[PDB]
Amino acid sequence: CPLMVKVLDAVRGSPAINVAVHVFRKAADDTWEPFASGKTSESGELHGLTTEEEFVEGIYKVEIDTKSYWKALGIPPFHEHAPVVFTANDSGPRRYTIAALLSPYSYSTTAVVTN
Amino acid sequence: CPLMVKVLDAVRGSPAINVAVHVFRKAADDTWEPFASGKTSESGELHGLTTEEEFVEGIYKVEIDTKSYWKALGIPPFHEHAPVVFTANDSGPRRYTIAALLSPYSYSTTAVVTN
Amino acid sequence: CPLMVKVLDAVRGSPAINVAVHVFRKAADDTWEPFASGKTSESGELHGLTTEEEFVEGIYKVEIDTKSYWKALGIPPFHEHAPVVFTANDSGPRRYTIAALLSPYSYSTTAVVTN
Amino acid sequence: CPLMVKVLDAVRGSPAINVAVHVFRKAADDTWEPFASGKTSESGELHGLTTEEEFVEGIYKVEIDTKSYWKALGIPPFHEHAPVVFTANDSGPRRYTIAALLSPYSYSTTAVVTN
Ligand code: NA
Ligand code: NA
Ligand code: NA
Ligand code: NA
Repeated sequence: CPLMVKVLDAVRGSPAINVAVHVFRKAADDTWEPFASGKTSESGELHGLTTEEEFVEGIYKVEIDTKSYWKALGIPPFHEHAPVVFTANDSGPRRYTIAALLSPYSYSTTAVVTN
Repeated sequence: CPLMVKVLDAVRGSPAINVAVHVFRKAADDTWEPFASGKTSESGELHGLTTEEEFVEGIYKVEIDTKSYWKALGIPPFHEHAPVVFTANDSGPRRYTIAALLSPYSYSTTAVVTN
Repeated sequence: CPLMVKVLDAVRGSPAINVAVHVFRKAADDTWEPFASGKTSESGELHGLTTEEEFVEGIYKVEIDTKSYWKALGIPPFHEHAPVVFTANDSGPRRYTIAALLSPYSYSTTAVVTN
Repeated sequence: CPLMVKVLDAVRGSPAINVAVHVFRKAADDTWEPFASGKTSESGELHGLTTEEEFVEGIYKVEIDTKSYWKALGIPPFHEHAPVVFTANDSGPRRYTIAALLSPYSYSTTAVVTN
């Protein structure tokens, strides 16, 4: 599991469940190409997006579909989604967790990179 | 104005208006002594808490009364208040802005310190 | 001034000065079209991006160039930039402040929308 | 495990390891009484603070010793610590996670309350 996503809801104080997440990788023509996707579980986590073999160095975008999450709860949202864009760099063994904390008009994201 | 407080609401995307703020300073007997207090304005800001003369070196606690704010909006919040504790003026006077962003089950705070 | 951007630095406790910001608007062909850009001032603020006349309804992306900011401080950051994507002026004109707080491996963003 | 604490470091992009955490419970005389304490593990988590039997309804303060954490890394910090104050309410089965994300001049905290 070299790439995991964890999402929390700051309004309800809970994991953000059933949040769609789309991962893209920047192609040679400078466009974003679909790479992996899924929905967060009951724990707010999304595991199994990719494998060590497929997840090569490159520029990636992890897009968290925050607007659809808030709409499913009936809460007015501001953002369309929360894109998290970064370079994956092989610097010894690494696992990347993209964590996000969501509110209707605000969010935070952190990368947790461990060996 | 050596100490300012600014509060935003992450649910409504607005300044957090009429938020009570109590400032304490740690006394020689290690207890918290009342220092200054006030309420945020229509802009979510609280100016004029203290003066350069009164704001001496010390350990301060800026307590943002988040529970009363959320209850006045009819939303039950998780926290009792948001205390922000720091040492001030240790290397001479500085201007401190304590900013906070609120949600019912979460908050963030940052300090902007200028010379 | 219907669109303002404010950026703070969470490591130094200061405004994030000279941060490049690029604003795009989604065109009819679903591509991102350049709309406005600028750099934050000594206060960490970017004013005068657009006018009430030019800032029509649409989907906008406010891309904060966090990587160049951290690299100019000699700190390698995790993200390429911090894109903030939202629909604007859907229920008539509003004043939007996009605020962001930066750390090398994390950032937070909030929107303050006023009428 | 009815009360857990999880702490992340936004500068290094890692779990915040070996962070001291002190939990207090408000006594009848309105003072804070020590209740439980520990240090976050290699995963940034602190498990086993209390038991279902001891963790009754009441007002609690979870104080994260952020200044000692940053000092151990040699990074200049602003806050003395990050106190998180809340009422524990029995409203069916509940587990409380106090999560925090730390930067030298800023932090965020969220409560994740699950059944
Ligand atoms: Na994976
Ligand atoms: Na003042
Ligand atoms: Na403008
Ligand atoms: Na426990």
